[PDB]
Amino acid sequence: EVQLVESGGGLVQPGRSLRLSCTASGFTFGDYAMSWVRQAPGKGLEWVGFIRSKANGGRTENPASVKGRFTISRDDSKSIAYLQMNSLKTEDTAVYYCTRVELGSSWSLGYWGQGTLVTVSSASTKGPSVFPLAPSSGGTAALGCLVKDYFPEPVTVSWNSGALTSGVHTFPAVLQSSGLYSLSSVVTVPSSSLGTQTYICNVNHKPSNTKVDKKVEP
Amino acid sequence: XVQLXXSGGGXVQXGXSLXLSCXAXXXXXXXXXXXWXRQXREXVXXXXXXXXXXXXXDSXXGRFTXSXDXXXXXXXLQXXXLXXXDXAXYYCXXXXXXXXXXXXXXWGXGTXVTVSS
Amino acid sequence: EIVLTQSPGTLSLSPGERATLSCRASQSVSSTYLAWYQQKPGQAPRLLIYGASSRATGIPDRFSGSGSGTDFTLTISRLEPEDFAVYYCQQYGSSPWTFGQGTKVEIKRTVAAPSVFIFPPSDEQLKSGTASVVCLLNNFYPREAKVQWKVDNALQSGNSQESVTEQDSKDSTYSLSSTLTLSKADYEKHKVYACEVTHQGLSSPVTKSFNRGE
Amino acid sequence: GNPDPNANPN
Repeated sequence: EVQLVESGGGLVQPGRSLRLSCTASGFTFGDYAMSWVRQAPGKGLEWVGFIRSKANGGRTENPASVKGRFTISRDDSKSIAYLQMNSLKTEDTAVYYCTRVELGSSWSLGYWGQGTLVTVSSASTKGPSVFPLAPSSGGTAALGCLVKDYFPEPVTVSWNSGALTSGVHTFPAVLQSSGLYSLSSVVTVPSSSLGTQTYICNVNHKPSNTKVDKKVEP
Repeated sequence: XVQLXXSGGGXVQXGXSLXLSCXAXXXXXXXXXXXWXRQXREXVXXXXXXXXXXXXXDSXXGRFTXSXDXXXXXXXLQXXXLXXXDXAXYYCXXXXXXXXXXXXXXWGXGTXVTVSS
Repeated sequence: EIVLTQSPGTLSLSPGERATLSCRASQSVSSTYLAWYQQKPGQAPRLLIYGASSRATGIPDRFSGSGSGTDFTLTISRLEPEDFAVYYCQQYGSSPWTFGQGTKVEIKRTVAAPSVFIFPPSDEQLKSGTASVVCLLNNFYPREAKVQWKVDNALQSGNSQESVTEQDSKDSTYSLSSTLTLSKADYEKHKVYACEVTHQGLSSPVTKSFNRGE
Repeated sequence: GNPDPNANPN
C-alpha cells in the first residue's frame, strides 16, 4: 500500500520558513518523481513543483507564481521528499499534498497523501470562549454552543461526552476579520425533553490545552 | 411587474393525467426559476434555468414533471398517476432571485385540479 | 500558462443518471497529458483518468474520458452514491502543470425547506461587552438560501457571517448558521431581533424573532 | 520550464 505521510506543517509566522517532509513507504521511492500540490481553504488545486528521480538527473521544476520561494529536495536513503518554503505569506495558507508521479509516458499524479495544513498567520494561540445557544419548533427544539475566538484550527466538539450524536451539526469554522476562528455546534431534540434532560457541550482545543464543558439550559 | 396565468386544470379520475401551463407576461422568464405550489402551501416542483435542473417534492417525485418553453414564456407541470390527495389549487410563482434563493414576489391566481372517481 | 476552465460549476443529479463534465483549455493539449481527479470533502484527490481516456486502477467502467485539442469530457454514465464529489481536470504537457477549478457533482434529493431557529445572546457573553445572535437553518435542500436580519423591523445589512455544512452523507441535506455580532451598547439600542429566511421550498419568508430581555 | 518529470532535460 502506497503511503505518503506529510509532516512538519502547522502554524508559521508571515515571512518565516517551514520545511515539510513526505515520508514515503510501500513502493520503490527512488524510481519516481515526486510532486507537491496545495489547496487553499475552499479553493482548488495548485501545483507547486516536482523533483525528478536520481536516474533522471534529480533536478526540480517550480511554477513561476511561487517566485522562487520554494525548494524541493529528496533523500533516497530515507525515502523522504521535502518541500522547503521560504518568505511565507498569508496567501500560502493551504493543505499541502505530497504526490507520487507515475512512471512512463503519461506522468499523472497516481497517489496522494492526506496532506498537512499550513496556517500562515500572526494570530494569538488561544482557546475558545464557549457560550450556550439556549432553546426557547413544532415538537422539535434546537440548542447548541457558540465556540468563539479560538486559534488555530482545529477544535473538537462533542455532546454529553459523546452520548448525544444523533442530530448534531458542528459547523465549519469561519475566519473572523480579527484572524480568530468561530463556529457553532447545534443539536435538535424533542421540545418535551427540555424541562428534564441535561445537555452539555464539550469543547477541546489542543493547541491551547483547553477543555470546556458548558451546560445549555432553556 | 410580472403577470402569471395558470391553465390546464380539470376533473380527472384516479390514475389519470393533466398538463398544467403557466404563461408569463411583463418579463422574459428564461433567466429565472419557475416553481409550482399547491393548496391541497406545499412546494410541488421548480424548473430552474435550462441546464440548472428540476427539483421536486417527495409527494410528487416520479409522478409529476416540469419543463420549459421559454420562447413562449411558459412552463409546464405534467401530472401523471394522479391520486385523490392531489386535489388542490395549483399555483405558479417566479423566483426573482437569479441565484435561486426563492424570492417569490409574483404569483399566479391558481387553477383547480380535482381527482375523484 | 494553460488555463483549464471546467463546466458546469455544480451538477445536481440523482443516482442512476448520467453526468457529463467539460474541461476547456486556453490552448490545445495533447490527450496523452490530460488527467481527471476525484476529491471528496476532507479527503485527498485520487486519480480517475489519465491520458484523457485511460482508467486508473480500480476505477469502475462507468467512468470514461474523451476529447482532444482544447475540449475534454468526463462522463459518468450511471451515477452511484459514491460518485458524488468534486472533479478536477489537469494538464501536465506544458509548464506549469495546471488544474481546472473543479466541478461539483452533488446528489439531488427531494426538496426540503429549512427549519428555522433563533438564539439570543447568553448572559455570560453580554457581561463581556459583546452580543452574538445566531439564526439556524436546519436540514434543507437545495443549497441556495437567503437569511436577512431585521432589528426593530428594520433591515440590518452588516455585522453578520454565514457558515454552511457539507451535504449530509445520510440524508443529503444542508444546514446553515448566520451569526450577527454587535457590541453590547448597540445591542441594547433595540428591542426586537429577527431573522427572515427564504428558500425555494418555502412559498413565503419564515421569520423567527425574540425581544431583548425576555 | 520543462514539464517532463520522467526524463533528464539537462
